Amino acid sequence: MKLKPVMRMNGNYARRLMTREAVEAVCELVPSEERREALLKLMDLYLQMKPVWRSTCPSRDCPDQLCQYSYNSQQFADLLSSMFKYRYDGKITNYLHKTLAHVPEIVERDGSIGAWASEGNESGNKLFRRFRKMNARQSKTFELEDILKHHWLYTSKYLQKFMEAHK
Amino acid sequence: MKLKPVMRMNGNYARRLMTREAVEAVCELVPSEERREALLKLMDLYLQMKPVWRSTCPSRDCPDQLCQYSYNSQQFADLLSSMFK
Amino acid sequence: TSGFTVVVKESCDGMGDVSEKHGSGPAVPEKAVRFSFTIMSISIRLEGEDDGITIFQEQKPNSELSCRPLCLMFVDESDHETLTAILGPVVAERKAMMESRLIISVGGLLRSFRFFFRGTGYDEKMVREMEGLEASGSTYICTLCDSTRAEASQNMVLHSITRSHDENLE
Amino acid sequence: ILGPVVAERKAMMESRLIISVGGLLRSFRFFFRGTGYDEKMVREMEGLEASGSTYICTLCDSTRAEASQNMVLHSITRSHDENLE
DNA sequence: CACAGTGCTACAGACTGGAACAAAAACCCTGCAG
DNA sequence: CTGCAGGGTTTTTGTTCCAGTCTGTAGCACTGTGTAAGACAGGCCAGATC
DNA sequence: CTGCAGGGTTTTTGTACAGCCAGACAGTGGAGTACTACCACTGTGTAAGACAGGCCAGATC
DNA sequence: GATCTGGCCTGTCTTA
DNA sequence: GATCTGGCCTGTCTTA
Ligand SMILES: [Zn+2]
Ligand SMILES: [Zn+2]
Repeated sequence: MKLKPVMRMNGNYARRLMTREAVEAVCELVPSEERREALLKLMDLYLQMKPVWRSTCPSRDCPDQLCQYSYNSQQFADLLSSMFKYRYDGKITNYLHKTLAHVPEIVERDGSIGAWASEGNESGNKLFRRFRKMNARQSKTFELEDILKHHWLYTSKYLQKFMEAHK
Repeated sequence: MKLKPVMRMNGNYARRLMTREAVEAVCELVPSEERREALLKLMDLYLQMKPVWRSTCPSRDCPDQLCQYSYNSQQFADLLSSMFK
Repeated sequence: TSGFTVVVKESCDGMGDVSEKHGSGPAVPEKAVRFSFTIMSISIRLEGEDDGITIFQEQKPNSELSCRPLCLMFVDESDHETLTAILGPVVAERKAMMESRLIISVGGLLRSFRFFFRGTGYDEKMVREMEGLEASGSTYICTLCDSTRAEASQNMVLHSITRSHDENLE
Repeated sequence: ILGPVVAERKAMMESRLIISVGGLLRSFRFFFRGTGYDEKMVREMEGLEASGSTYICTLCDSTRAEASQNMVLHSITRSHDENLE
């Protein structure tokens, strides 16, 4: 899988880790056969329910996973409280609960999710670092002023239109 | 002196640290009026010997500091081993 | 031209390890908070009849190409006092704005917009801390539901979203 | 990884380079001075014990105590060949 | 099923030439017409 | 004189293919921005009662 | 074959007429141009070892 | 003697 | 019982 350890885990190492063939390199580690089958099956369940909340608009792009999501989550939770209970007896991570409970509801309500993700914010932070070096003034007083301005200019459509150069 | 506290001493904060002004700003702190004289005169000695090595070619740009270096360092060392020993 | 509906996604997230500048003043913490928004869609309704009608929808919302910075601060996420002190006015214009419809001169003509604000971009710890919850590992896990830790242990897949602003206030 | 580079330098010092420049081939001699190291690394490459060691000076043989007694009078000894010996 | 890239690669696309075909443009023409 | 039919005309406009030569893009495996606290449970020593 | 010397060759290199367009010169009053200091203020130096004194552990007698 | 409650440590968890 | 040595733990220094 060509992966290297992380302190805090970025979502990129999460995308390499979540894949089935990633669960393959670990399936080889666990001596027990039925365990080896169990977590594998778990991961395929997860690949089936992930695009629902990851994809921008599942109502079109991935309909069948969406309609089967409730049943699929049921199956998932069953498998957890079945073979893994020792680690889920009295404790569940906030997100595993949130993703196994309220997803179908909010996708029904907003119409879609993941288009609303923090990603469109967050990413922007990268800019805030470079715009604090390249385009900064630089002194404490004016710095936020010209970062903010230059950022605004970066974001505008009017310019990007020009930078497409019409094919 | 408009200098934030530091993690690690970087050379820039190291240039704004040793100047007579910075020392006269930390002169207000130490109550003993003899010590003010001491560390202040110490810093001036240092400002006198700093351009010797730090300048590109002291033979031209700072000759008089250069010719006085040994003696200057002498007053410096005598001041340390005496007062700051 | 008067029946528009504008849906704006706003997001606010913090950032650590930003080194302070020697500068003049005043003293400020290292961490910086970036408050932004993005226009997800703009649609239409009138004459009446049909629904609401999409016109423009951001094709790649996740792109950093469209995120509009608004409030830029040096604030630690942990101190609430200052965070609410600076973000107070901003929220005030929002909840004052939801009521009133905008009038712009565009395409030559005077037209009117309704704004629908959805803050969806906040991380869980921030949602919790602006909503007054106990973060982040407290017995009550769901921001959207009333389930405790152990209660969400036995039962999992069946839950009903309750938690909403007015309810939290009351 | 820095072994080959050193072998380059040392083998290079005796030879003179011939470069065709301005239309005419010409012979250059190279004099290498590594001056830009931090001491920790100076101490490494030359085998000196580091960096808080009783023997402080890279260029001199004085201990901490003897450099405390007489500060301003010293003679540079340490160089490559003697260090090998 | 985040997204703007990350350089150098890959060879996709952009070019000629005569040899000759065809279609179309916009004139002149003659034809058959009140 | 007109009207349009259907030919004459030159002159656009492009046509098929084989050597290559330039140019822009996809293929590469792969990267950046998410970064600090508290909550809950259990044990057990301290320390005050009394 | 070399050396130089009358002239060949073709080709340079410019001067010769005479008419004529272009843009520079010079003015202006100042326009708004373009390039200038100046102002605080920054980024890159980033982890080990040596050495002294304690003193308790524990082997040795 | 021996509760109580808190206090700190520890202990894993859970978020960023 | 009490050395010596080495120990860790502290504990400061110097460069980085
Ligand atoms: Zn819930
Ligand atoms: Zn020395």
